[PDB]
Amino acid sequence: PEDFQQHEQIRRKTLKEKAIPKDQRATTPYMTKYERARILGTRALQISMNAPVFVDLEGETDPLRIAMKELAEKKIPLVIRRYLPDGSFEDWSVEELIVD
Amino acid sequence: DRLLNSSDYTQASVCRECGSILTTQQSVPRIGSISTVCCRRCSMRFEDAKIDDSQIWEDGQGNKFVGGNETTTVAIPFVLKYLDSELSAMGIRLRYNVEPK
Amino acid sequence: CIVRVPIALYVSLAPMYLENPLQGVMKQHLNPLVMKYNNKVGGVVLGYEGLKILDADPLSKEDTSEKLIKITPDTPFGFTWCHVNLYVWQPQVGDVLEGYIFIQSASHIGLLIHDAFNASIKKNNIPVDWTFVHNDVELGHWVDSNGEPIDGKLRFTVRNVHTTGRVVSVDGTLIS
Amino acid sequence: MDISKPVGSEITSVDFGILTAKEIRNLSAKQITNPTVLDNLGHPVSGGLYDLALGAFLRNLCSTCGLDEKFCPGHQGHIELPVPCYNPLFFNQLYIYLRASCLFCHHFRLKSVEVHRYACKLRLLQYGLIDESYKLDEITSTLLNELKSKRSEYVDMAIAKALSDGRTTERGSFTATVNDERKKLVHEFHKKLLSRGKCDNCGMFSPKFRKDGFTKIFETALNEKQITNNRVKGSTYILSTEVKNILDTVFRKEQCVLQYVFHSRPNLSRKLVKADSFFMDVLVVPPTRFRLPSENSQNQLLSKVLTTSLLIRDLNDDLSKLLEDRRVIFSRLMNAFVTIQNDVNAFIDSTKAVPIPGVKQALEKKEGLFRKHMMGKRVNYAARSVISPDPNIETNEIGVPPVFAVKLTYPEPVTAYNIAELRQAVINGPDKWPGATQIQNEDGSLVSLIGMSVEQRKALANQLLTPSSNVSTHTLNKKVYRHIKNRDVVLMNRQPTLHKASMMGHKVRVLPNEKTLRLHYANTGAYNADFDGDEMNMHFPQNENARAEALNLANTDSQYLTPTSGSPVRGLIQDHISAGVWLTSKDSFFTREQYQQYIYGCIRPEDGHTTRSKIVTLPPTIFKPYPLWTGKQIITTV
Amino acid sequence: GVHVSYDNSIRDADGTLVQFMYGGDAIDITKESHMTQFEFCLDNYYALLKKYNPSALIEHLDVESALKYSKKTLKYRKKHSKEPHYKQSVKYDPVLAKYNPAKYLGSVSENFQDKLESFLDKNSKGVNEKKFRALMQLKYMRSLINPGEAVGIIASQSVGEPSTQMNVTLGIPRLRE
Amino acid sequence: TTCQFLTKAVLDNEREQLDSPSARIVVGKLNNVGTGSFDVLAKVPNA
Amino acid sequence: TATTLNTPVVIHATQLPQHVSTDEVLQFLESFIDEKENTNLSSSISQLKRIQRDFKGLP
Amino acid sequence: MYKTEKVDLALNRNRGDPITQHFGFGNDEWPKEWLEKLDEDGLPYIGTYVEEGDPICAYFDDTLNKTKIKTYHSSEPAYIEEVNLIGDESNKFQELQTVSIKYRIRRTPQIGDKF
Ligand SMILES: [Zn+2]
Ligand SMILES: [Zn+2]
Ligand SMILES: [Zn+2]
Repeated sequence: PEDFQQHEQIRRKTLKEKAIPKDQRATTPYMTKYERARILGTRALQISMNAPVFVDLEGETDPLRIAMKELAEKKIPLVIRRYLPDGSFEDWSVEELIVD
Repeated sequence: DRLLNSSDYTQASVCRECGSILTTQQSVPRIGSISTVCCRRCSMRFEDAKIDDSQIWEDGQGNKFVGGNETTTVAIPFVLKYLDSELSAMGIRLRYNVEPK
Repeated sequence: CIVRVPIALYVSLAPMYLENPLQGVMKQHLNPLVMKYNNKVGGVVLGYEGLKILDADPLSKEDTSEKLIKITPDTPFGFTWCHVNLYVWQPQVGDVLEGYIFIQSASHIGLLIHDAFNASIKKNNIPVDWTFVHNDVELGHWVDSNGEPIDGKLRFTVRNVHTTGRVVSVDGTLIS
Repeated sequence: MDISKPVGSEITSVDFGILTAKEIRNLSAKQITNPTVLDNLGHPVSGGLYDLALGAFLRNLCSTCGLDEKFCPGHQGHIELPVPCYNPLFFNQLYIYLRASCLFCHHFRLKSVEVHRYACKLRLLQYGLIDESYKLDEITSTLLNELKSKRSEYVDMAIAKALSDGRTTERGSFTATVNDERKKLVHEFHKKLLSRGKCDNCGMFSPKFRKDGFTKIFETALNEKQITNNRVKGSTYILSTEVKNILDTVFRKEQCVLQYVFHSRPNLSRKLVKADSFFMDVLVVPPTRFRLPSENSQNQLLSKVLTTSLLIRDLNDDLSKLLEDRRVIFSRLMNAFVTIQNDVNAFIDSTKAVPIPGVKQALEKKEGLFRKHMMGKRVNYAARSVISPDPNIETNEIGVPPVFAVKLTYPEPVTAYNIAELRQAVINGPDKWPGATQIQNEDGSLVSLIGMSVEQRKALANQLLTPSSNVSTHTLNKKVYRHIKNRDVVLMNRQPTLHKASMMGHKVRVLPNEKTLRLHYANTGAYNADFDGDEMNMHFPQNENARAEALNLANTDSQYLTPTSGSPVRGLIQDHISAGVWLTSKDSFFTREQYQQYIYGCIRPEDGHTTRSKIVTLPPTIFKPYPLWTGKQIITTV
Repeated sequence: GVHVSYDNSIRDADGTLVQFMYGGDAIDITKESHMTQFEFCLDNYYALLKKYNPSALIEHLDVESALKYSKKTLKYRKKHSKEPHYKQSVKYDPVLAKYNPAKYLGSVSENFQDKLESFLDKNSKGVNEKKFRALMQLKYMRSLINPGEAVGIIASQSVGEPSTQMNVTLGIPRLRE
Repeated sequence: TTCQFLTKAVLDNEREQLDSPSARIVVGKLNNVGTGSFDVLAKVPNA
Repeated sequence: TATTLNTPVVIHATQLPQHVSTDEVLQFLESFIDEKENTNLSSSISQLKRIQRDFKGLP
Repeated sequence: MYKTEKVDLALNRNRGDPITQHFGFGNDEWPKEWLEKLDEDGLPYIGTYVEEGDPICAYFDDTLNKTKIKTYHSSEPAYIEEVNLIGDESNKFQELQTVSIKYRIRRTPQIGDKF
């Protein structure tokens, strides 16, 4: 009530301090080979657990082949939180990142 | 997957103020009650606590006492729970603090 | 004595509610919580108002529709913090409650509070001068200090609250 | 791990500490006292090591939580020791602080103004102030009360300057290079602390101590040359209660120094450090789950502790009853002080007391616990067989036999797109490929398909995709443990896995007849795998996170160039190299039939190899007298 | 725990820093075999332009700025190097330790900047002299090592595994010392 | 020499942030190199 | 029951509670009932309408 | 391949204590499923085909009144070739407690075999 009120506003002040804004981010604009496989992996766990699919299924029954099809038309609704070694982070969505 | 998900994965229960894996345990309920998960280290005896009827639980001994309900289940390997048992015999306490408190 | 608590809750979120995330917090963690007893709230949770997901990135406005949910590394379920205003009916000791008669026995007085919640008044709480008449037909009544059968309201004071079973129970005495 | 059973809380940090005696009395389930383990009729004795309060044991419920053997987590108990004994993990450092301390004022013998200096240099090193501890040495009976002000004022000044200039949190900064200067300074502290003649506060000597090894302690004879300072001031096995009766008083006078010696991170908990932390008045027995019989060696080491613990209790009965008897009962009680010490030595450390393996030796070396059961583990959903060479497999695949394709299985949660190919798979059953061996229901249930006929098994194919009967499971779905298809992924792995390309991710392609794993020739340059009876491990990952990595990240087509030099390590080896010298000769000419048979025999458009949906060809090299295609022109149109 | 960070700056798992850039240039060993094969790539200009597609990457990257500083140091270094390396007030960082090479086009290593401009000086051959240097500077940038690479394992698997094939000491006792 | 480093840890009262891959297999975290070097965050449409 | 799919992980209290009168309760129970009507809680709507009638009129 | 194992019913006793375990069948309700393998003397038939799970001897126990068996603990199916009666030398002529059984296994040359 008063202790958790102070515990929460500290925890959200650091996580804003660790946030790097969108026009002040200076990492790579490419989706790496490590970011690409986890985007395909985490989305395919969602498609297998009845998430709404943003692409026409052409008889694709493998959830990892559907997520490779959502990545082509840039429909995967995920965001990469690229951590810096300070503990700070940068938020890149999959639609902003380019492949290969 | 190889070193944790397909060998000795377990969702063991952890106290949030002890940070100890091998303390908390299922309470022995009354008739019609539910068996909650509850802590042994940071609890207090009912003879020692001079209460609101919901923080009070009981062993299978017949020892009923009121204490730590701050607990949660954390996915660990099981071999960590044996590491705590080999270290607490030596007298080494491992405080596994969890992030949502 | 319905009171308002604002809370904060760390919940899960399944991928079927990735298009409607406020729906998924209601149907998983809130709609199984109405008309039950919750320990960290204080009493019986009636309902809720004002569910707002705390966004992950703090650089977003409160006006923003899109919010970020931190997916578990192992499982596709997402986790989030939420604020919601629960309304909770809490009984405490020394308080006076309006009752409705449901059980007239020679052991307890099983009555209902606000047409939903059970309560009881034990035998040793009933004093000496309030005697009971038997019913060989079908359930009698306790003759009071002035000689009339009880009906309608029965204003008693709370002795103890028993939430341990399925529903809440309120123990109570009949003195001042 | 089930992907539909998440976990909310995660461990963020760990920190190492010592069980005090108040905790493990409140922590404990039931203290146990007699050194017998199980009596007759097969049931264990109550009050002993196998106890029903410490856990379920051999079809008998737990006396604490009331659960059977499959669900009781085990519970710790404690045994009482009548004397506070040494902890053999800390006798190497207790004897450092047992020495270096005067036995009169109970400070250290080193001067209190310089003991104040290390307590100010080690406070700055708790924070990220590795620089300012050297500037502290530049700060240089009445003036020592002001020198200890100027040193302590600079420490408080430099902390609040750095903590406000965004540099060091109140949790302290602790990198590698401040762990260097800290360990160097504490070694500097412990070195000149021991080398002291007299206490610099009360100027007289103190009798020196002798370390017999472990299990004992001795003080030495104070010399007649320097007893005279002990009169102008105005050998013996000492007890373990006599050692604690000094180090209590030592660690109270000098709390401000050992508060920073025994803490790397700044002590936000404000716990006082104590000398009881170096002894262990109360052992902790492990739960009965972790000492089941093979009896077990930890029950044998705890037996001799409890066997001595009743002798020394009965030896103390005569001390309540009482001069010839007083002389013999106390030279035999003191013989029991060393033995109950020597037991808890041998309980923890088998080398500091042929022998029974102790608690330390279950942890130390290879064939231990960190290297044998934490960094390396036995795994499920895995396999091992001899490999045999195989062409006609598409170089990113493995050839799995039917004896492997039936056992190994994968959890497919049912959806709208699964229920055509996963209803047919659950009809086939456990002994038909592609089949299914189980169905995991919504509520975490598990229905084995082995003992079911074809009529019951087709009935569960329609119960497979149903709306959930419960609100608490309204968002889950059933998971069919299907067999491994030809679209799955596999980690092949040959020992010794000396580089990362010796553990690659292959696609699968089953074979219907032969009982061995089959590997293409372009993979033998990476695994160092000739086919002379060599066998290699096959791992089958069980979720979509690990499937997306052994196809995209640890794929075998990704690993063409080794990272040692950048050179390729994949290619053809013996007969393909000799055939291409013959095929690309100038003598090789092929007619219209021999040309088109070699091209379709290697392309096969129906297996997804060409890019044109029609095999295009070239005009022949020679047109007349009859058309011929040279072997340079095979590999052109290939 | 030693890995490439997102600063292109390889460092330990606890945050302490090993090298400020991987090898001095942060290019991948498995992506550099044709990076200085310049005459191979001039024969395959119209084939490599299809696999990088430089027209679909201008909207996100800074083409021009790192090429301004690419000439402030190249013209500076040729004017110097008459003296040895204890005199050189270098006045400038290299173009790679100042601009991020994964983001800024033309921010390359100094050997690659010299070996390109030495190749492209000697011989003179529908691709001209300046359409080709704007493709090797983009082949370099895709050859950058990815942030997150387990470098310290790879660096230590590339020394132990070549030691399998093994008047001063020599061999595996020399690596032992 | 596990218990020589164990006693140097517990005498120093040493807290560790579980950063090394050796300490993320003892306690079962995700490894901070490669695929665990970042978080994945889902964009949900409604408030 | 008693799963992270059912209960929150950790449940807190942001602020101290203060008591409300019947006008706040009835305006809530004419909005919480309205936007839920317009499933196990379908039996719990009836137990809320047993409370809704006791603060307006008579049963 | 010819594999031989010795079934011995006397390696849990010493010093003249009576033979609690006799070869053959007793008189309880033992399941008649395994008349396909075992003869009336408890010993298996010569030439029968035995896979993992089949009994290779039947013996009656006196402290349990239960004709237990011993099963074939090998995952490679064999054929019982010879069954010996090792009789023990004593002046008081003892009932048998030792039987050696020999198997044979078809090692048809499979793939993976080394020539
Ligand atoms: Zn606790
Ligand atoms: Zn138990
Ligand atoms: Zn002194």
